[PDB]
Amino acid sequence: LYYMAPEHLN
Amino acid sequence: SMDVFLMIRRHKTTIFTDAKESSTVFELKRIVEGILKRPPDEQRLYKDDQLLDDGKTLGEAGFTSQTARPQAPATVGLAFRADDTFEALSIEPFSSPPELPDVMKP
Amino acid sequence: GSMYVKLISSDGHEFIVKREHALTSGTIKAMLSETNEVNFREIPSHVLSKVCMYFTYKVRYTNSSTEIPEFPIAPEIALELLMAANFLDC
Amino acid sequence: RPVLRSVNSREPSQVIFCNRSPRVVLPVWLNFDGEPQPYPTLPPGTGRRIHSYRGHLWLFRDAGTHDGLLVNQTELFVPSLNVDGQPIFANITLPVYTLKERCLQVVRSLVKPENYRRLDIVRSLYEDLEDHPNVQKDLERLTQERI
Repeated sequence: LYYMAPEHLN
Repeated sequence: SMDVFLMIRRHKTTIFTDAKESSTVFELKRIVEGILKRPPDEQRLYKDDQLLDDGKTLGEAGFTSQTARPQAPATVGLAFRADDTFEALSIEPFSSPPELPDVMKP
Repeated sequence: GSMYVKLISSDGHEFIVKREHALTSGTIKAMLSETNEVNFREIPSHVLSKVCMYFTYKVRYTNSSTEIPEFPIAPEIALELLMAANFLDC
Repeated sequence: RPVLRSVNSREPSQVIFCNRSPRVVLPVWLNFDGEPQPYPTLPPGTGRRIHSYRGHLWLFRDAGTHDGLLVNQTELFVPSLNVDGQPIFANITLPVYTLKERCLQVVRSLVKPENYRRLDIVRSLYEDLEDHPNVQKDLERLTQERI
């Protein structure tokens, strides 16, 4: 398991 | 951009229609003619109290995409000839809504 | 089956709208099967005019790639317009 | 495991949420278990860059009322491959609501729920008013449609 959720890192 | 949305109103009659900004008052009278069976030489069309010239475009007369929208169409007054003589422009107002309920006062 | 149809309000105002537009109401569409006028004894002119504006709005903006504007409803007419929309099924 | 859920692609997709509505927009991401997760809201006529991923699912709602909105003219948005490195647009708009649904929105905005039943309407419309639009019910409807 390695979950990457969307970021507002932008 | 091009289309203008109208209400053509006389007495207790209201016609909902569209036309192009580039089309003329006379062309609009032709549209009325097809619906109300009165020729253009027996109609006068108004913006407010101003009698519109047959050769003018609708955009020239103040109807534009911005001002004459589907959900808020612009009013064009209509008066008919009566054999010899044109009747005064008279548009009967719509009914009045009831007083707003207290539960709806913000 | 004419290009336009006449909807009459309870207070006697006549609204002439494109047939196609009027068919946005399932209720009006049923009533027209084949006649040309349709009488609405429960809907006053200040409501039925707005319903016709909605028909224009719906036909213009359904299936458009453009930005759609909000359909404006004044506080004073909301309740009656809601009842009408419910009766008209649109 | 729930049908409507993002897949863990690990494949980045640059997206721009563009709010082309008069509403404050709530972007809602369906996580890997199908659970809706809210992202910060977008004021009307503003846009925002997002780092999302291929095969993730999004839907969008009025932040204040949860009225449904459209994104690229549909209910759901799935970021695709960034072709030629160019970001993908999520254009959020009003649907053409039914006249009924629109009247319900306006009445809801003016009347506090405790008072809905003090309005002079028939029984069926009270129910209608009380049945607020709801992300969870929308997902169940979409799942049923997709079977």
